Parts: sequence; C-alpha cells; structure tokens
Amino acid sequence: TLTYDDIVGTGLANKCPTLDDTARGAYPIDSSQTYRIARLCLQPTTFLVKEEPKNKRQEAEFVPTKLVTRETTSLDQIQGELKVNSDGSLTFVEEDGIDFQPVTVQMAGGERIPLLFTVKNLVASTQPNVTSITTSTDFKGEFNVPSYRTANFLDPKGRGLASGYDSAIALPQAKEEELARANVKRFSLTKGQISLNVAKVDGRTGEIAGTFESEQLSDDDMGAHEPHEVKIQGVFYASIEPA
Amino acid sequence: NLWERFCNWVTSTDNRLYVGWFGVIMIPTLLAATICFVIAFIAAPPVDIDGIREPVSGSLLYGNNIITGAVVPSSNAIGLHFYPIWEAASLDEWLYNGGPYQLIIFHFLLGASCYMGRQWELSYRLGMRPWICVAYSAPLASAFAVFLIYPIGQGSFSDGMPLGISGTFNFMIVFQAEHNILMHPFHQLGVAGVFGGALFCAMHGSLVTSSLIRETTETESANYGYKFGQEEETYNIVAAHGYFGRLIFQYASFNNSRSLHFFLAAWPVVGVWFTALGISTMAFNLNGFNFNHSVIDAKGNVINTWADIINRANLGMEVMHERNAHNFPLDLA
Amino acid sequence: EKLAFYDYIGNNPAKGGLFRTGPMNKGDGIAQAWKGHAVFRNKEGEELFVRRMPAFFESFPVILTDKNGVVKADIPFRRAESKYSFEQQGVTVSFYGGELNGQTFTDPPTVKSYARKAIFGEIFEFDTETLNSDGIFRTSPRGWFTFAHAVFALLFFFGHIWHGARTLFRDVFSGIDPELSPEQVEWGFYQKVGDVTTRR
Amino acid sequence: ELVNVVDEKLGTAYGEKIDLNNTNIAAFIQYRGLYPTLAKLIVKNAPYESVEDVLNIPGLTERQKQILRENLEHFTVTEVETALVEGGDRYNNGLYK
Amino acid sequence: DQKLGANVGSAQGPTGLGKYLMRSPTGEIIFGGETMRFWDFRGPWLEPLRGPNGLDLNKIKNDIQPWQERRAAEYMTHAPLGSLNSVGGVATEINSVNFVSP
Amino acid sequence: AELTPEVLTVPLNSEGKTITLTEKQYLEGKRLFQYACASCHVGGITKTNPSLDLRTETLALATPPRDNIEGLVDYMKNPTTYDGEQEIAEVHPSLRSADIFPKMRNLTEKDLVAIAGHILVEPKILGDKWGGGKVYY
Amino acid sequence: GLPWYRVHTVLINDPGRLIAAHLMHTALVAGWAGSMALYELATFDPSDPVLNPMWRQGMFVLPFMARLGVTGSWSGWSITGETGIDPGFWSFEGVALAHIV
Amino acid sequence: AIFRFLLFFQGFHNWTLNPFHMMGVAGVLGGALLCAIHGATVENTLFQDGEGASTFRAFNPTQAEETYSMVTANRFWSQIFGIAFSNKRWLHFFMLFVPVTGLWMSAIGVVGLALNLRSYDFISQEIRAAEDPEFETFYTKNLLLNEGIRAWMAPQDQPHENFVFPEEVLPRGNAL
Ligand code: CLA
Ligand code: CLA
Ligand code: CLA
Ligand code: CLA
Ligand SMILES: CC(C)=CCC/C(C)=C/CC/C(C)=C/CC/C(C)=C\CC/C(C)=C\CC/C(C)=C/CC/C(C)=C/CC/C(C)=C/CC/C(C)=C/CC1=CC(=O)C(C)=C(C)C1=O
Ligand SMILES: CCCCCCCCCCCCCCCC(=O)OC[C@H](CO[C@@H]1O[C@H](CS(=O)(=O)O)[C@@H](O)[C@H](O)[C@H]1O)OC(=O)CCCCCCCCCCCCCCC
Ligand SMILES: CCCCCCCCCCCCCCCC(=O)OC[C@H](COP(=O)(O)OC[C@@H](O)CO)OC(=O)CCCCCCCCCCCCCCC
Ligand SMILES: CC1=C(/C=C/C(C)=C/C=C/C(C)=C/C=C/C=C(C)/C=C/C=C(C)/C=C/C2=C(C)CCCC2(C)C)C(C)(C)CCC1
Ligand code: OEX
Ligand SMILES: [Cl-]
Ligand SMILES: [Cl-]
Repeated sequence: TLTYDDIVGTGLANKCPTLDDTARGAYPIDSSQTYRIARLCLQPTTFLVKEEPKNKRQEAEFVPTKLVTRETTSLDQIQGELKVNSDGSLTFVEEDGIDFQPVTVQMAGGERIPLLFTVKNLVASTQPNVTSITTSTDFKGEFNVPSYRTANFLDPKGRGLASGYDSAIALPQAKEEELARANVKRFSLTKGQISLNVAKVDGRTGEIAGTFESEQLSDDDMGAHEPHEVKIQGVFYASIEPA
Repeated sequence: NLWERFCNWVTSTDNRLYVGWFGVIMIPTLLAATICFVIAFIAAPPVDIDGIREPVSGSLLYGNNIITGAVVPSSNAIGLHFYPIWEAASLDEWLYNGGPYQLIIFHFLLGASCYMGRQWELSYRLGMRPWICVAYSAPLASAFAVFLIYPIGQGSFSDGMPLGISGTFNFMIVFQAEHNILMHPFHQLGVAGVFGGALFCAMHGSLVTSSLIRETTETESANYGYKFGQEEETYNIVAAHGYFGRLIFQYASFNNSRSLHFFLAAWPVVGVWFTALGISTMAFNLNGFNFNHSVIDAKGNVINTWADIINRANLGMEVMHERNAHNFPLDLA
Repeated sequence: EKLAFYDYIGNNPAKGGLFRTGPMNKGDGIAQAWKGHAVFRNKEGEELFVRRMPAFFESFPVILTDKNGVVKADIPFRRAESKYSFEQQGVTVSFYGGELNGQTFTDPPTVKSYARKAIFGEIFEFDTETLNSDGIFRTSPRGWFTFAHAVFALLFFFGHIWHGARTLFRDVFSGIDPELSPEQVEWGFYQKVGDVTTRR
Repeated sequence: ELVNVVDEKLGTAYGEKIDLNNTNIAAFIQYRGLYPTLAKLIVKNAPYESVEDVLNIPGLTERQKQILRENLEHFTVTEVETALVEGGDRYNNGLYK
Repeated sequence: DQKLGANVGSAQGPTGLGKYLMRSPTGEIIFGGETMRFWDFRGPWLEPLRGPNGLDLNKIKNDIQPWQERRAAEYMTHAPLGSLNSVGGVATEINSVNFVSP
Repeated sequence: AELTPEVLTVPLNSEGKTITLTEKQYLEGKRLFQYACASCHVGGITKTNPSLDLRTETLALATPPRDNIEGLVDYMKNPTTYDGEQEIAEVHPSLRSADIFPKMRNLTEKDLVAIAGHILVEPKILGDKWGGGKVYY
Repeated sequence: GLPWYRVHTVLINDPGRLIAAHLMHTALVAGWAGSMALYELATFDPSDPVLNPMWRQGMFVLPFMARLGVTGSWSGWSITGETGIDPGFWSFEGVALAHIV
Repeated sequence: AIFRFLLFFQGFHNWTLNPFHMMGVAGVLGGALLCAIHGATVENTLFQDGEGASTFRAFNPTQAEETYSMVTANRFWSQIFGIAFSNKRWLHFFMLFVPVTGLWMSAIGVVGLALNLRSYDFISQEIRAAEDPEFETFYTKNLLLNEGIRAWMAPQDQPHENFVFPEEVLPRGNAL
C-alpha cells in the first residue's frame, strides 16, 4: 500500500504490478459466471524494429533500439469483458483504459521510429478446453492500430487531414505531382497481433501475470513514408474479477 | 605554502586575463557552456520542444544554416524539472528531450554572474571605483529574464528563449502574442533606453570627434593625434559644449564631463533594467495594456483603434503558435 | 496571349525576393501557352469570381465571390464546420480560349488546383524543367533596377553630405585650432557667434 | 489515388446534414431538444445501418422518440470515416469558439 | 467530455498523446496537453482523484463531485493572467473582465 | 447611432409580448453581467463549454426557449441543460444555488431582468461579435 | 602614412593623374557594358517574344539597347519576333564590340 | 500605429530575417552597449580631484588634464575582456560609427522592402519542408506565425481591399 508520494519521481508508476514468486495456482472459471478484467497492465521492456534490407530477399530480422521517450510506455487501467465461449476458450474483449502510448525508439545510426504502442479494441482468445487459468494459458489476439497522428495534426508547413492547407503554399508555382505524397495526408488503421503468456497465477485474488509479445507497424507520418514493423516484448498483469 | 602561492596566482593582476575567485568559477562554467553550445549548434539531433513528439531540428548538420540554426529548449514534458545527463537513461534520450539547452543555460547563467563578480574583483584589485559590474547587471538581468525567470513563471524551460537567431525571433513573436509586450510600459522604457543609448552614443562620439585638437597633418589619420597615457585632454570640451549649447540651448548641454558620462552610463542601463523587469513581470503574466474594445460609440458599437489592429495581429500569432500543442480553449501557460 | 500574360501576378515586379536570384523564368518556369480563361460556377450555375492575390501576400486563401461581392465558395482551412467548400457548393471550372478551350472540370481536387492558380490571375502552362525552376516568384529587371538605383541614391546622399562637409570645413579637417579662444565659444562675449569684431 | 477523405466526406451528405455515424456531437446543438442527452445516446450507439435505426436506441422514451422523429429529415447515414471518429473526435474535435 | 460520453482514458490528441490523460516522464498518470508541464501541482480539489500511480481512471469516471467541478471551473476562469490596466485573461481578450490575480 | 428605445425593445415572453428597457436598466444589466457572469460569459461565449453560447438563436433553440426576458430570468432561477432534461444548479449559478455561488445572493428580480435585458440587447448592438469568439474581435 | 580610405586623395592636386583615373574608370564601365551585353547575348533566347520576352529572362542591358533603337542581331533574329532582319553593323553584337574597343 | 507597423513588417515582409535589419539591430544594441560601457568606464576610472564623496564637483571645464585614467581603463578591459581601447579618438569615432552604420544598413533594407524585395524565405529549407513532412525548424514555425498575422490582420488593417475572410479559411492551430 504505497501512497502517491512514495511513488512520484521514482519510476514505479510505469511498472506493472508483480505477483509473488510462490504463486502458481489455478483460477477456476465457471461456464455460467461472467468475468471481467478489472485491471490489465502491459509494461514493455524491449522494442525491436524490423530492418529494411536493400535486396528483395534477405534475412529481415529485428534489431534492438533505444527508447528516447523515457518511462511513458506502459498501458494500464485496461478493463474488459472476459467471457467463456462454448468451446471452453476464454475471450477477452477490452472496453476502455489507457490502451495506447506514443513511443519513439532510436535505431542505430540515429534514426527515430515513432509508434503507437496500443492494444486498442483488443480481442484475445485462448485455446479450447480452459476450465481453469493456469501457467499454460495463452491469449492470442488482435487489436487495431490507428494513425499515430490524428486528423487535426498539422505538419510543419501547415498541411493536414481535417485541418490545414492542401498544397505547399511556399512554392506557389511548383509542380504538384511530385508533392502529392506530402500534400495529401492519409489516415491509416492497421492490425496488430499480441500473445499474452500466463506465467504466474493467484487463484485466491484472481490475479495473473506473465509475458507478452506483440507485433504492429510504426508511424507512417500520415502516409508520407512507409512504416516499420515493430515487435514489443514485456510483462503483463491482469486482475480477473467475477462479474 | 602551496595554498598561498595559488591564492597569489589567482588574484594576480599580472596575468594577461585576470582570473580571481569569480573567475575560478567563471572559466569552467563558461568553457562548458561554450563547448556544449558549439557541439549542439553543429551536430545535435532534433529536439521535441513542445513535448508532443514533434522534434524540431536546430543544428547545422540536420538541415539548418546560421540564421535558422538553434539549440532547441528542453521538452515541455520536462517542465522545470532538473534534467542533467545522468538523469537520462542514455545520451540519445538526453539529446531527444533537449538536455543540452539546460546544460548550456545553467552554465552560462552561472558564468555570467561570475563575470559580473569578476568585473568587481578586478576593479577592486586595480584601485578603481567598483560600479562597472552594476552597468553589466542590466544585460545580465536580461539574460536571466529570458533564460530563467520566464521559464519559471511559465512553468517550463521549453518557453525559454532558444539559442539561435530564428529561435529568438520565434520567442519575440510568441511573446507579443501572449503578453502584448509592445504595449507594456517597461518594454517602452527599454526601447527608450536602447534608442537613447544609440542616440547618445552617436552624439557623444560625434561631439568629441568634432572638437578634436589639431595635432596631425591632413595626410595622416587624426587618431595619431592622441598618444596612449597622455595627460592632456585630446579634445576641447568647451568648444563641444559651445556647439551643443547653440544647437539646442545653453542649459540642455553638459559642461561637466563627469555628469555627461554618468548620464551616458545611466540612461541605457536603467532602460534595460526596466525592460528586463518587464520580461520577468510578464513571466508572471502581468501583461501589457489591453485597450481592446475600449472606444465605444453612443449606441454601443465598437470603434476600432490601432490597439484593435495590434490585437488582430496578436490573434493571428496566438492561433498559429505551437499549432498542435493545445487541446483546450484557453492558453493558460 | 501577350495581353493575358500581362494579367498574371508572376510578372508583377513586386513579387520577388532579395536573394531569389536569376531570371523570372527561374522562378516559375518558361511560359509555354495560355490555358485560357477559367470561369467558376457553383451547382446552381451562378458565376463565381476568384479573389486575386495582392502583391503584399506571400500566400493567399482561395475565396470565390459572386458579382455582388458575397462569398459563395472557398477552400477551407478547418473542415469540421466548413460550409463553403468546393465539394459542398458543387464548384466546377470551365476554360475559354487557350489550350483548355471548351473543357470543363468537375473533380473537386482539379477545380481546387485551378482556383489556386486563378488567384494569380491568368493561368499558364510552364516549363519548369529547362531551368530547374523552384516555383517561387522572382522580380523583373524593373524591380532590380529600381532597387539598385534607390539604394545607390541613398548612399550618394551620404556621399554628398560627407564631401560638402569636407569642402566647407577644409581648414578644420585635421582638428580645431589648439589655441581656440574660450571666449569665442562662450555666451556673452561676442554679439555675433564666431565674429571677433562684434565683441562687447 | 491519394485523396483527402475529409473533403470527400464534405462532398457527400455529411457536408449538408448531421451524419449519425461521423459528425461531432456539438452539431446536435443546432436542432431543438437533441443536446446533450439524445446526442449522447446517438453518438454512443453509432454506427447505424440507416437513419431510422436511431429510433431503436435502447432506453428511449416516447418523448425522445417523437423528438427524433421530428429531426429524422435532418439526419443522414454514411460509412464510418476513420479519421472523423478516431481519437474521440466525435466528442471533442478540437474546435471551440 | 466525460459527461458527453467520451472515454477520457483512450482519447487521443492531435499528436498521438492522450487528449485528457497521459504519462509523466516517470510514469505517473497526468493531465494531457500543455498542462503536462504542471503535473507536480497538488491541490485539495485534485487529490481525491489521485491514486498510487497518479490520476486514477475509475475515480475520474465515478468519484468527481459537483464541488470539484465548480472549483475547477472557477479556477480555470480566474487564472493569474491579466493586463496592467487589469483586464482579465490573455493579451488578446476583450475589455469586460476586471481581474488581475493577487 | 444611438441607444434608441427600438434597440432596447426585447421579447418579454414566448407569446410575443415585448418590453422596453431604460438606458439606466441596460447599463445596470451590463454592470451586473460583468459582476456575476462575464468571467465565463465574456462576449457572449461560454469559456467552460464553448459549444453553447448566449446568441439569440442559440437561446431560441433551447428547451424551454431562452430568447425572452422571462425565459432568461427562469434560467437564472433554475438553470437546466440545453434540452431541459436535467437541472444544473449545482454547477451553474442561480438563486436556488446562491449558497454555493455567493455572487447570486443579493440579486433581486430587477437585477435578473436587467441582466436578461443586457443579454438580449447585446447581439442587437454588436452583431456577430456577441457569441462570436476571437474571430470577431 | 595615408589610411586606406584616403589613398585616392593623392589625385586631388594632380590633374593629369586624375584624368588618368577617370579614364580608367570609364574604361572599366565601358568594358562592363560590352561584356554584360555579350553575356546576355550568350544567354538570351529570342524564339518566343510573346511568352518569353527579355524581361522574363533577366536581361538587364538588352532593354536599354532596344530602347534607343538596337533591335537586331548578327545571328539573324530580332527582339520583335522577325527573323532574317539585316540589322547592319549596329546589332547587339556590334554595340558590345564598340564598347569593348 | 508604429507598433502596428512593426507587426505588419513581421507578418508580410519577415523583416526580422532580413540581414540589413540584423545589421541595424547590431548597430543600435552595440551603440547602447558602447554608451553604457563608456559612461561606466569613465565614471569608475576617475581621478580623485577633490575631497567630496560626490565626484561631479571635481571637474572644471577649463582644466587641461584628463578627468579619468585611460591607462587604468585600458588595463581593466584588457584583463576582463581581452581587448581594450587604447586610443581615445578612435574610441569616440567608433561610438559615432556603430549606430550610424546600423541605421544606414536598416534604411537600405527598408528600400528593398519598398519594392517587396524581402528576405522572406530560404529556398533550400522550403524545398526540404515541402518534400519532407517531418522537417521542422524555428524558421518554418515563424513562417506559420506570419501566415496567421497576414490572414487575421488583413481585413481590418487593409479595409480598402474589402477582404471578407470566412471563419473556415482562417489558419488556426488545434483548440485555442
Ligand atoms: C545596377 C546594377 C545591376 C542590376 C540592377 C542588375 C540586374 C540583374 N542582373 Mg546583373 N550585374 C551587374 C549589375 C546589375 N545587374 C554587375 C555590375 C555585374 C557584374 C558582376 C552583373 C552580373 C550579372 C550576372 C552574371 C547575372 C546578372 C543577372 C541579373 C538579373 C538577376 C538579378 C539577381 O539575381 O540579383 C541578385 C542580387 C542580389 C542577391 C543582391 C546582392 C546584395 C549584396 C550582396 C548586398 C551587399 C551587402 C554589403 C556587404 C553590406 C556591407 C555593410 C558594411 C558597409 C558595413 C537582373 C536583371 C543574372 C541574370 O538573370 O542574367 C541573365 C545573371 O546571371 N548580373
Ligand atoms: C563620384 C563618386 C565619388 C568620388 C569620386 C569619391 C571620391 C573620394 N571619396 Mg567618397 N563617397 C562617395 C562617392 C564618391 N567619393 C559616396 C557615394 C560615399 C558614401 C558611401 C562616399 C563616402 C566617402 C567617405 C566616408 C570618405 C570618402 C573619401 C573619398 C576620397 C578618397 C577615396 C579613397 O581613397 O577610397 C579608397 C577606397 C578603397 C581603397 C576601398 C573602398 C571599397 C568599397 C568600400 C567597397 C567596394 C566598392 C566597389 C568597388 C564600387 C563599385 C561601384 C559602385 C559605385 C557602384 C576621394 C576624394 C574619403 C576622404 O574624404 O578622404 C579624405 C573618406 O573618408 N568618400
Ligand atoms: C559614342 C559614345 C557612346 C554611345 C553612342 C553609347 C551608346 C549606348 N550605350 Mg554607352 N558608354 C559610353 C559611350 C557610348 N555609349 C562610355 C564612354 C561608357 C563608359 C562610361 C558607356 C557605358 C555604358 C553602360 C554602362 C551602358 C551603356 C549603354 C548604352 C546603350 C544605351 C544607352 C542609354 O540608355 O543611355 C542612357 C543615357 C542617359 C540616361 C544619359 C543621362 C545624362 C544625364 C541626365 C546628364 C546630366 C548632367 C548634364 C550635364 C546636365 C546638364 C544638361 C544640359 C543639357 C542642361 C547605347 C547603345 C547601356 C547598354 O545597353 O549596355 C549594353 C549600359 O548599360 N553605355
Ligand atoms: C532587439 C530588438 C530590436 C532593435 C534594437 C531594433 C532596431 C531597429 N529597428 Mg526594429 N524590429 C524588431 C526588433 C528590433 N529592432 C522586431 C522584432 C520587429 C518586427 C519585425 C522590428 C520591426 C521594425 C520596423 C518595421 C522598422 C524597424 C526599424 C528599426 C531601426 C530604428 C531606427 C530608429 O531609431 O528609427 C527611429 C526614427 C528615426 C531615427 C527617424 C528620425 C526621427 C527624428 C530625429 C525624431 C525627431 C523628434 C522631434 C524632436 C519631435 C519629438 C516630438 C515628441 C513629442 C515625440 C533600428 C535599427 C526601422 C528601420 O529599419 O528604419 C530604417 C523600421 O522601419 N524595426
Ligand atoms: C557555427 C556556429 C557555432 C555558429 C555560432 C552561432 C551563431 C548564431 C553565431 C553567428 C553570429 C552572427 C551571425 C552575427 C551577426 C552579427 C551581425 C548582425 C553583423 C554585424 C553587423 C554589422 C557588420 C554592422 C552593424 C553596425 C556595426 C558597425 C556594429 C558593430 C557593433 C560592435 C562590434 C559594437 C562593439 C561591441 C563591444 C563589445 C565593444 C567593446 C568595446 C570595449 C572593449 C570597450 C572598453 C573600453 C571602454 C572605455 O570606455 C574605455 C575608456 C576603454 C579604455 C575601454 O577599453
Ligand atoms: C572538449 C573537451 C576538451 C577541452 C580542452 C580544454 C583544455 C584547456 C587546456 C588549457 C591549457 C592552457 C592554455 C591557456 C594558456 C593562456 O591562456 O595563456 C595566457 C596566460 C598563460 O598563463 C599565465 O602566463 C604564465 C605561464 S607561461 O610562462 O606563459 O607559460 C604564468 O607566469 C602566469 O602565472 C599565468 O597566469 O593565462 C592567463 O592569462 C591566466 C589564465 C586565463 C585563461 C582562462 C581561459 C579562457 C576562459 C574563457 C571562457 C569563455 C571562452 C569562450 C570562447 C570565446
Ligand atoms: C572571459 C575571457 C574574455 C575573452 C573572450 C573573447 C573576447 C574577444 C573579443 C573580440 C576580439 C577580436 C577583436 C578584433 C579587433 C581588435 O583587436 O580590436 C582592438 C581594438 C583596440 O583599439 P585601439 O584603441 O588600440 O585602436 C587604435 C586605433 O588607431 C585603431 O586603428 O579595440 C577596439 O577597436 C574595440 C572595439 C571593437 C569591438 C570588437 C568586439 C567584437 C565582439 C566579437 C564579435 C563576434 C561576432 C561573431 C562571433 C562568432
Ligand atoms: C560583386 C557585385 C557588385 C559589383 C560588381 C562590379 C563593380 C563589377 C565590375 C565589373 C567590371 C568593371 C567589368 C569590366 C570588364 C571589362 C572588360 C571585359 C574589358 C575588356 C577589354 C578588352 C578586351 C580590350 C581590348 C583591347 C585593347 C586593350 C586595346 C585595343 C582594342 C582591344 C579591344 C583589342 C555590386 C556591388 C554591383 C552588387 C553585388 C555584386
Ligand atoms: O510552450 Mn512555448 O507558448 Ca507559453 O503559452 Mn501555452 O505554452 Mn506554449 O502555448 Mn502559448
Ligand atoms: Cl511557434
Ligand atoms: Cl492544452
């Protein structure tokens, strides 16, 4: 029971809550009782960016990056419905929460990759025949990644999607075919995949914890350039209440 | 004793540049600020000044020239938080959030305060009267107002003046938008100070040059008529006084050289004191005069003045500045 | 085509820059042909007139009024509460004379691009590849001549002042007289300033 | 190919009436009895297949249904534009007075 | 906006940061926008909504009292901003409010 | 232009009856508006809710209509939302919430009539400036 | 000695060397006129006087020659759009040559 | 009205970016600096020529000797600043020279602006910013501020043009 004054400035506010080391129980799930995730936290620990090789066919492996936006990365306070399917699979549908964080990571060579680390509108199911949540339960699911900048964002030349100029006003007589990629902003909604691997269970309090790995795309600068594929690895915590 | 020899060397007036104890603080801080400024101005990566993940590139290698280049102020997410290098997880994070700006401005402000103290110290070691440092307190107060006091009042070092030419112009324009500094009497006193300083500088220079005593021939420069360390005055003070007293009237002219030079010191120094205080008092949001919709006709229609035209220009600046940083109707800071 | 080419703001000598060097063509391309007159109409067939850009404005909004001066269409900056957009008003452009004679365009990006050109007056086809034109207006030799000669006239006013001063004050050019009388520059001794014969 | 979707939406019926699936909630101020309660229900229960499906919002009363029937001609339905409805722009699109 | 039905925790501003709620550089849940610079502010009308990790979404959704809304509106409209001739508000405001904060 | 009685003639009720304010009444209404309302209603806009304002068209489309003297006085006694579905006296100043809004304590019926008259007369004087925001400054 | 900004003051009491300095300045100005005309002739495109006139091409000294009557070139073109014009000696090239000589 | 003139030159001419105005600013601020520094230097290197603790009475206009120590002032500024004046005549000519030259340079720039020959923009930066929507400098932000000044100021500052800018064409940032 730490107060806010015990936490502020230290960096513990960005950490997901941990489960005790001597806790590997099973949380039973009745097929009639409805469940909720009262608190889902996702603390990322590693951002990997897929490199872009010059040749068409190569390894195309993920490389490590440096976080430059400090401890602003965790998703927390996420709530959702945990329903039991007829196959025995448990499906989590999120409703609300702090489910996105803008994150900039720096690749080697100084290049910065902005991304919207999110689980917005996550639907994540388990394999069938899960009557108790154990340390072998996995949640595979998909989420929506909206645009990094929303429609009101203005670029440095005042161009944007829902507001701003539609042309380069500082070149009043330049040809507009070459600048059509920068003049016409586009809103992108891509899809991301996440796997939540349960590692620790508290059958009494209903808390589970473990690791997650998610794949999504980075920011495209409203369609100016191609995005990079980003894999996010970290730990997670979820409080399961009977609704 | 090694300490006695070190004290003798530090306070020695025979050094080519005087050090003193104020210089013992001043030299490392100003060297650090200068080296970090040169490196940041050439090669710093872009800085997210407004804290909205919109990095602003200010260095020469990232697409700037001398005019547009700047050391960008630290992030708005940092605010007034102290952000040294060791507070950042890496140098990339420190550079992204504008740490070089905080390093440079803190070292510079300390070094410039010690420069003022050093001016006093050397004047004391030479048997001089001590108040040159008082005159230097006016630009130093100005530097403190734009680099420290305005960030403190506004709550973020992002609102400090950028270390660049175009960044300075951005600071001026946004300041007029938010505070109407042109209508502030302290800035008007500052303009009177600098315009009068330039006027009285040109006036004193032309009056002394006009009354130079003939010591040279027509081929050589008149400056060779003065020898360094000579005892006699190189110009006729009475002739300059007679000219300037006939130019306006006798009692608008100084016949006393000491009173004249005190006036030359006092006018721009007091004016710049007032304009630095204007920047600080507007840092606590006590803005310039607001005469918007002051003139009203008999029915109640607004009769515009020049203040309303200034208000239109200020509104244009206000709605365009930091175009993505505001989520709410009032720009409260 | 010559008369229409005069009615185009890229030939205005008050549209260039101090360090925008070179010919006017290097500004906006070499003019090839007149596209013809652009006539804008809303979806009710009323003629709309594009407000032309004054020479003061580096950039200018696109605003279309009718013959009575009432704003009928525009290209909005903020589009959330737009009422006069080209899409909402059904603005089309037709061309008369020139290359595009008899051609009508209804696609709102095309009509908007032609209206952005129409704020500059008459619309022309340009070759921007021969000189590697940047699309930024430059001034004519009229502007450069006027600038050079006004600057030179100001500097020559200073030269006139300096040389008139050196002419009329040749005797004191190296300095004033060392034995200048302190009763020649004080008030009261003479009656006429600098005249010894009028000493009281 | 590269088109601004907001201007294209202004070309549709979104630029003339209140789109139930896309329009910011403050536009419901311009008709009597919609803001803030009915407007909150409408924006909450979007998307809608057609305009008249706004009468099938759960928890509506007879008075609110009559109010919606009087403003049925002022409503349109278009496909949900992502840029208009993402980021919570249907409740706060960054436009004030 | 929460009374209008918005989800203030998942609302995304123009730059991708949270419109209402974001994270401080040390992880605390704070108010979004330019007032991210003022996240160290502590006041008696704001502390009931603060949990261990900063501002709490559940207490934001359910535990905001009318006196807190009154206090927030009153303090928003009496910000210490005004002119030398005591015109309240930003420098671009018109002449109707006679207020400079003490 | 002058402050004629035609300028100071405003609707009294929703039926169509009108009242004519005196210039002293209008000036007292302006003073009391600046005293009690202008901190959030300067220029006819609403600072804490900019989507609503004090324009006559906006007040006319309110439920019940607020574009007359009686509707505005009733709002000052019992404020509601724009559709008239919930009472907002706990967050909006009123006579019934004068204990939590102390500036409404000494407001008489004549003061409320004068404030309402100022609200109704100001658009007729200022045009689009009233409720227009900073665009019309 | 003389400061730099006074070097030419050695000509004040020497009329012959003052005439020599004036002659040198006149030679420099005439050579500028000739070489500027030659550079403009090298860069001028006379094909389209309607939409690419001399004032669109940064021509500075060509309009002055055109103003006083020099309109043709030895290459056969004229500024007024004619071709094969026979301008005699006093073409743009002839004026430039006269100034160089 | 003069303040309006200043803001007009910023919004329409980008007069701060003009190098001739920059030379004018350098001349004016350097003149103010020279005025303050020369006055303070003279007042703090005075010779003691009286017993009064207020030293203004220790000067007589007909006296022949200098009232302050040029040698002491020279050594002070040589050790504080590195360089110092050693010639009084050159010092006072420099005091003439700096603000006069600054004002003349600014007048040349104003002639250029009379013909709209502005130092408005850097073409390389604008080409880069047009092709790259992530490139931002303080100069591009200043250009956006100038666009705001022009659009919001022109209808009332230039009433003969009869500018009717509707609310939707006015360039605005988010909120505010
Ligand atoms: C009256 C003088 C004058 C005028 C009006 C012109 C006009 C023109 N010339 Mg030209 N020219 C001239 C003299 C002149 N010329 C001279 C003397 C030469 C020989 C060097 C040339 C050589 C020349 C060439 C080679 C070319 C031109 C071109 C052009 C055209 C483009 C203009 C341009 O880019 O300017 C740009 C102007 C500037 C950038 C202004 C310079 C500003 C200076 C640097 C300010 C100095 C400040 C100073 C240092 C401050 C000191 C302070 C101190 C005192 C304290 C234009 C029609 C071009 C063209 O289109 O031709 C086809 C071209 O290619 N000219
Ligand atoms: C017809 C024009 C003309 C003529 C014949 C003179 C002649 C003279 N001037 Mg003078 N002057 C003129 C115009 C003229 N001036 C103008 C317009 C100004 C205002 C800017 C001045 C300001 C001026 C001052 C302030 C002084 C003189 C002085 C002198 C004398 C010595 C000059 C010398 O040695 O310079 C030598 C110059 C140099 C070695 C280098 C100068 C290089 C310049 C600064 C930059 C490059 C200029 C460029 C090549 C010119 C291009 C052509 C241009 C005209 C378009 C000499 C009698 C001096 C004097 O009176 O001595 C007693 C003196 O102090 N002049
Ligand atoms: C035989 C002599 C001669 C002739 C026929 C020409 C002919 C020409 N020259 Mg040229 N030139 C000459 C000698 C000559 N030059 C010399 C000696 C020089 C070196 C100084 C030059 C330098 C020169 C330049 C730099 C330029 C020309 C140019 C030109 C062409 C246009 C002329 C023009 O617009 O003048 C305009 C002439 C005037 C406006 C005359 C002004 C006279 C003033 C007002 C007199 C004021 C003082 C007066 C004494 C007051 C009292 C008057 C009294 C009657 C009351 C033209 C082909 C231009 C050209 O196109 O180049 C290719 C050009 O730019 N010339
Ligand atoms: C650090 C800030 C700074 C500084 C020091 C300057 C400095 C200067 N600016 Mg400037 N400026 C700045 C920022 C700054 N600017 C910014 C941010 C902008 C916005 C873009 C501008 C916009 C701007 C404009 C628009 C202009 C200047 C001008 C000037 C010059 C004014 C010269 C002068 O004294 O004219 C004052 C006027 C005179 C000296 C004329 C003579 C006046 C006579 C002698 C007065 C006689 C008085 C008489 C006794 C009667 C008195 C009556 C009494 C009741 C009043 C000077 C170089 C001007 C310029 O360049 O001029 C060439 C100009 O037009 N500036
Ligand atoms: C690549 C990187 C890292 C770049 C760095 C970044 C950066 C932005 C740098 C660029 C800076 C840059 C672009 C500067 C532009 C400057 C500019 C605008 C141009 C100059 C303008 C100019 C040419 C003309 C203006 C008019 C003019 C002549 C101005 C000159 C001003 C000037 C030098 C004034 C003097 C200033 C000064 C400090 C004087 C001190 C004098 C002094 C030592 C007095 C001491 C003294 C006083 C006495 O009283 C007595 C008795 C004695 C004895 C005595 O000693
Ligand atoms: C990027 C990271 C790496 C950075 C590298 C930095 C390393 C610094 C190494 C310094 C080595 C010595 C070099 C200096 C020698 C010297 O100056 O000779 C001059 C004399 C030499 O020593 C004097 O002269 C004599 C010594 S000698 O006999 O002449 O050898 C001696 O008798 C006398 O006592 C003594 O005072 O030095 C002095 O006058 C006293 C010391 C004053 C030096 C202060 C340095 C300037 C600080 C300014 C700060 C702002 C600068 C911003 C730029 C505009
Ligand atoms: C804390 C340590 C202090 C050292 C810091 C560095 C100080 C350097 C000061 C400038 C030295 C160079 C002076 C050359 C010239 C030189 O040696 O001058 C020396 C000169 C000495 O004057 P005299 O009276 O001896 O001159 C005799 C006459 O007959 C001249 O002919 O002093 C001046 O003229 C002073 C006014 C010039 C003002 C110069 C200062 C300008 C500031 C620097 C501007 C920088 C802009 C760009 C930056 C990137
Ligand atoms: C930088 C500049 C400037 C200036 C410029 C100048 C000043 C120039 C000059 C130029 C010049 C000044 C040129 C000249 C040239 C010349 C020539 C090119 C000549 C030649 C000659 C010849 C070749 C001859 C030959 C002969 C003889 C010797 C004898 C016999 C005959 C014969 C013909 C064979 C200004 C400021 C404007 C502006 C900015 C830029
Ligand atoms: O950061 Mn720089 O400028 Ca002082 O106001 Mn709020 O924050 Mn932003 O807006 Mn306006
Ligand atoms: Cl800005
Ligand atoms: Cl904000």
